[PDB]
Amino acid sequence: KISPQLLLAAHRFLATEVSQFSPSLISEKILLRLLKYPDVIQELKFDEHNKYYARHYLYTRNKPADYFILILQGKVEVEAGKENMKFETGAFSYYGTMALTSYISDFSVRALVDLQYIKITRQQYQNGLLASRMEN
Repeated sequence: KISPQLLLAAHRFLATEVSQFSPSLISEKILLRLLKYPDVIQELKFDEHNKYYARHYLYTRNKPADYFILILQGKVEVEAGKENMKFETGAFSYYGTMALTSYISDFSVRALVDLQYIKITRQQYQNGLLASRMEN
């Protein structure tokens, strides 16, 4: 289970250091409502026997994805490139930011270790923006 300190810090960092989620674009109370919505936080269990599997890919190469994810915990790698280069990244690295706007994914995000991430859909994002336009 994710601790409240991690969730709140993810709210802070996500609000300030990410373009689409800035408090002017989406109000703070409604960002918390969007994070608190069910299925926004998802946990993945790593299978050691089958390291490469369809479940381990959070983003698949050249296939569509409509949502933005910010990784709170675990270790992950990105396989994207023309040469198929691979980089290792860790907690609080966000992927799929412009997929929220009105997306074939060139980047491949695969789970290296047990990770805990948040998934924010384009529908959730735009609807949350509309609710943010409500006085708040």
